[PDB]
Amino acid sequence: NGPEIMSKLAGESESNLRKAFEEAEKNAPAIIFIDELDAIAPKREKTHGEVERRIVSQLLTLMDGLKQRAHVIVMAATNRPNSIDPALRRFGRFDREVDIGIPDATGRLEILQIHTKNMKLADDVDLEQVANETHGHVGADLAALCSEAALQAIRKKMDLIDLEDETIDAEVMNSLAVTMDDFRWALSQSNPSALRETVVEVPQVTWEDIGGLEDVKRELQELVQYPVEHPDKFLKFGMTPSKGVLFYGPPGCGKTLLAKAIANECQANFISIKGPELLTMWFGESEANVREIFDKARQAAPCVLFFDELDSIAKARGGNIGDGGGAADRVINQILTEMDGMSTKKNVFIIGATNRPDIIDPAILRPGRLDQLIYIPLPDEKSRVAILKANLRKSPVAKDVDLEFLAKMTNGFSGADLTEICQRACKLAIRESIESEIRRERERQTEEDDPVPEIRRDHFEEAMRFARRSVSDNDIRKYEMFAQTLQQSR
Amino acid sequence: KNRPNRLIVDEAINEDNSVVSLSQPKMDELQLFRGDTVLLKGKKRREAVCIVLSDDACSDEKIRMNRVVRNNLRVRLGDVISIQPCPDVKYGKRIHVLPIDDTVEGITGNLFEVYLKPYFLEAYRPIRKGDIFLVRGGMRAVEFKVVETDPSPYCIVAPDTVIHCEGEPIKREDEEESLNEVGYDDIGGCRKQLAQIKEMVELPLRHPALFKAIGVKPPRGILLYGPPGTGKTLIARAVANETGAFFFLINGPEIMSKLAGESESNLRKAFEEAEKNAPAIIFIDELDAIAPKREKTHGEVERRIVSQLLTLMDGLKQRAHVIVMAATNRPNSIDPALRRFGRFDREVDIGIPDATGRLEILQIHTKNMKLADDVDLEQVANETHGHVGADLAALCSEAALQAIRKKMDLIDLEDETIDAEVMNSLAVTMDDFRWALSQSNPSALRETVVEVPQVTWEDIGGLEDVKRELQELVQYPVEHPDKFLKFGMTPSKGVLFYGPPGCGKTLLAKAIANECQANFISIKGPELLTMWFGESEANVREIFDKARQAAPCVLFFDELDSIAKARGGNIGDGGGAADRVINQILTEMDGMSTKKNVFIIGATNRPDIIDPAILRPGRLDQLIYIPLPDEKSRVAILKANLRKSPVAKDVDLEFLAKMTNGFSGADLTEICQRACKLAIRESIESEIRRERERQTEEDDPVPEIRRDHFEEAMRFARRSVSDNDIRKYEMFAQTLQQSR
Ligand SMILES: Nc1ncnc2c1ncn2[C@@H]1O[C@H](COP(=O)(O)OP(=O)(O)O)[C@@H](O)[C@H]1O
Ligand SMILES: Nc1ncnc2c1ncn2[C@@H]1O[C@H](COP(=O)(O)OP(=O)(O)O)[C@@H](O)[C@H]1O
Ligand SMILES: Nc1ncnc2c1ncn2[C@@H]1O[C@H](COP(=O)(O)OP(=O)(O)O)[C@@H](O)[C@H]1O
Repeated sequence: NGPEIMSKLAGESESNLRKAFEEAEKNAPAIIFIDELDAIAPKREKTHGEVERRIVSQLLTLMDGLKQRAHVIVMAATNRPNSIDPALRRFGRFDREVDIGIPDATGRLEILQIHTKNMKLADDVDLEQVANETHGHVGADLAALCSEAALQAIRKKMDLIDLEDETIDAEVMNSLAVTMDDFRWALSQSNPSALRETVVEVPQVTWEDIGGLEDVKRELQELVQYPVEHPDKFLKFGMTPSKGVLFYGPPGCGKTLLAKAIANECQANFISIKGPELLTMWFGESEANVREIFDKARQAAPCVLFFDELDSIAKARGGNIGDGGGAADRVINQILTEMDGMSTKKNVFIIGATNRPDIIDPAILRPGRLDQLIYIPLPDEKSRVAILKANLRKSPVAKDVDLEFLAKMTNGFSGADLTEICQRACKLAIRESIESEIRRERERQTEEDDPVPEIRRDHFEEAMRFARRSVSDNDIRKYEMFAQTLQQSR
Repeated sequence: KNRPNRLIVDEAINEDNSVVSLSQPKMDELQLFRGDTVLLKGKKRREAVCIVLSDDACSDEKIRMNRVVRNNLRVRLGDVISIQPCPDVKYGKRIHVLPIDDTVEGITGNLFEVYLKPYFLEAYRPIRKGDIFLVRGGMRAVEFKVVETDPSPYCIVAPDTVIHCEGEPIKREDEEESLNEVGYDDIGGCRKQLAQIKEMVELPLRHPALFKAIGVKPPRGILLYGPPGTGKTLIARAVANETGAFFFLINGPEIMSKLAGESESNLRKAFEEAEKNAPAIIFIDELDAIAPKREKTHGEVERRIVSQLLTLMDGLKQRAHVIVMAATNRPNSIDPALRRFGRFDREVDIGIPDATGRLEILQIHTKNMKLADDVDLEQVANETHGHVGADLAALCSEAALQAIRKKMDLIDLEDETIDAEVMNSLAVTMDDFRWALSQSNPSALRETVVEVPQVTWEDIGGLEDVKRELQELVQYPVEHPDKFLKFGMTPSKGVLFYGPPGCGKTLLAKAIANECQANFISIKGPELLTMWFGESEANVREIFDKARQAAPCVLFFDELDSIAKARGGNIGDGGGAADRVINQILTEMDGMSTKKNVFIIGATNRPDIIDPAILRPGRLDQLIYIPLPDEKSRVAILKANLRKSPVAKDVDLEFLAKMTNGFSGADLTEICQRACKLAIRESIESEIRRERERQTEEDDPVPEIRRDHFEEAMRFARRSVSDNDIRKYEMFAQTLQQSR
């Protein structure tokens, strides 16, 4: 381990580093595990002392004295790959790199089952709730969560009931169940999640959730799945695959939803890069770390990179006019340079998105880059009904709700606004239920409990008064004006 | 004989060293009345005699007793005792008490007539042989042990029984501790922080054997941080003394002042010594001096010291009987290799006390000062905004030293040195505190304040629909989230108050933070402009981190459009939407824990120039328009602002409301304050006239603001808001669901 080597004197740290390798080579086959590698061998300029460089060189020459032996394997642990001396990450020394990374809902459920394996939980505790409510926790936090939950479940009772008794009884200790509220307490407070990192996983929205756009389904399925399934046809006909799409359209019609769905069906990871992230990299003026993202993509292949709000840099730089009025910027140039010079077949599929398709610089849709432009249209009646029922599919709804009349009534509304209508109708329903809870709580003396958990037509027909058209007519018109600049009428 | 006589000790609210407080169900169950002498048997065949009184905030197994009787019974807080009622003697014969040599040093004169004389007057208190009690006075606390009790073993106060006690200081027995040490009672403020530390170290330190019968890892790294001078070492000493664990103290400079090998040896010796005497606490204070940031280690020996501390902290996962607490100043000032799981995983923020906490600290330090009656500690506690515990300690010491330097030293002319009874006859004045608090005490605070505010719903005038909307948006979810789960709706975690300047946005947010009984972190407009101008927008994340260290909170990002309004407003710097700090606010808001009860509230005076990416769903999006107040609300505004000032009957608030229209509440408060200014000026003219009497009881300066002041200062009323302001506000309203 790193600190233990750096806590000794110079010659003695050299001797321990030598002794470890020779001892482990004596007892072949062996594994040597050096953890906290970035403490023992940091970056070159970060070695302010002299003894540090001698320790790094000693580790280097021992690692190069191991090409003779085939019975020793050396595994090391770091925090990020660009945090150690680049002389170590070369062929013959440290050539395989494995990224452990963050678990997901299934993985978090796995870890919680590991740590509560002998805890004697009650029946009401639902680990799925916890696993869905621990977004941003890694294994050590879940271990701390389980230990803290047990300690809460031993501090509030059955210690201050041990009054007649002096110490813990075995059978008493076994009779310790935990509640869902105990987990709600431990998970609510005192556990700061240790994650501000980008998440890479298989998403959970599927094709049944997006409403409509079935031609776009049979196009995305083609563009993503057709090549990677069976590339023999592409070889017989000699066509390179397209490694990009550019969704352009009005704001809030399901671009993110569509990309997450096509990442779901393909059963590949999904690295999302928001708009604020691009603005952060432009404002701090450190556009270098963009390459890191792509590197991360190649460490988690296959992926669907989703460069959402790709025009945000342009729209923040005066939009049409401002700063001379050129085309390219820092981060978009770096995206071009990283996209062009990447491995032509890894199943890494870059997907853009934009709300203003004209202000994006024309050098991005030249062939060999993301070029297969797809216009996401404003949803219509047969798709509006699907949108509405898919969003209501998680909420109770009665029979008198006329989704046909709802569709016919609302036109030129984006799906985001319809979801706003649904959620605000549910908000009014929630408010009505809390008024019913206060009335039936304020009983005459203070089993007719049912708060009517069914959202009646009144809520929808009242919250429909708060429906607002987020999209004008000239929006659709300039979108058609961009459409005619494509193969439709030109 | 087990059931009625077992309860657990806890903290006290009363200050008398003889009263024990029990809840009402137990005292009617136990068949006990007020005043009854009762007896407590504890550990190690020890006894305690006590008068009992009634209290409210307890359960049916909790007993509240002060530290003196708690140490008299040889038990500690959180343990169990046995409680039996006895019959009363209702007299005494000849008691005898002795002083302790450890407490009495440099006391001249006799201790009897000055201390024991006023103590047993009209307060019937029972005592037992062999106890230890404490008396406060003359800026000291003196211990007294009862040696001989003539009529019974336990005898109540009885003024016929004089005290014959003229003896030498008796040697304090070496197994028992003094009561001038530190305990939970000797820490003012920090109720929540003591709650967290007391629940964190109850089981490993009180019940060590329990953690040999289960595989469960208790937390072993605790990191205390807060401003310097907030008494962090004091908390550790307290917790050590109250759990009875061994306390070792390492400090930063002392380790860095030795040679290399010897600093390594002391750091090793401390851990092995404290591990020998389990259960123990190791307290390393000034952690940021012994283990700073990586790039800030210019030497080589520093890195060896940090690595030695690291490998000792990782050699402690085997042992469960050692806890390591450290103290720093801010969490991002130490090596990030320490703030990881297994080494320093729990972090506690002490922080600044508030008015109640400052009152607590001032009561702690003036506990034996013999103040006069006119001094009002509430005035001081309201007038010490920006002081932490060390400054209040310096304030009390400086006030006492002022109250001993201007008189009764230069009256000691015939006398040579200080007399005991003379020293006891030292009262302090409110003016003395005004002097000490006015000058020579630079407050050591430029930090953001986090606390529960003090304005309430009765102060804002009008806007009752906005009350029943904010109550919904803030309180509805956190009260009972079951309904939201049945209907599957995510809570809204934001509001955006938009409206004219000075109609009570800050007041409204502070009120909704008050009723919810949550902290309130305010982020002004100048702060955003500072972070944009210095171009260090990174530390915005720190603010949010602070929010999650003080949860629940109400972040109030006041003047959210100030960055835009300083960047040319409508036109300037190309003319985009987003800026640095607002982007950083989006990135920190989106990627935060979706349920912590951290509620972000914006505010703005120009709702159109704010960039449209902030009110997209999943962020602050529930826009609320704060309207210009009307008649029924103007009267409420006016009476609420006048509610702290004397006002007569002839003031026509109805005519005042009808007369002033299109005026924002800020301007009406300006009218009120300027009317009071004219009233003050008139009163000073009356004071000069009646001071310039004919020879130089008709004193009354007429402390009643007549109608003349209001009707004259009403000539200086100015409309801060035009008509086109209200019109473009309605133009923003029609861009919402009203008419679109
Ligand atoms: N076809 C659709 N099916 C289901 N939900 C949709 C659909 N279109 C939009 N939504 C709603 O819109 C939101 C996604 O908006 P999105 O398209 O990501 O915005 P943007 O275009 O700014 O990226 C989701 O909350 C979702 O509820
Ligand atoms: N909450 C508090 N209650 C009582 N005293 C306090 C409190 N906060 C600070 N003080 C006082 O301020 C001082 C804090 O300084 P510090 O350096 O922590 O003390 P120490 O001398 O123990 O290292 C102590 O003298 C303590 O009496
Ligand atoms: N409804 C109200 N009730 C009581 N006081 C108010 C009210 N509205 C405004 N005030 C006065 O206005 C001031 C607060 O102004 P504020 O709304 O914070 O300004 P801004 O809108 O620039 O943030 C306070 O001094 C308060 O006296």
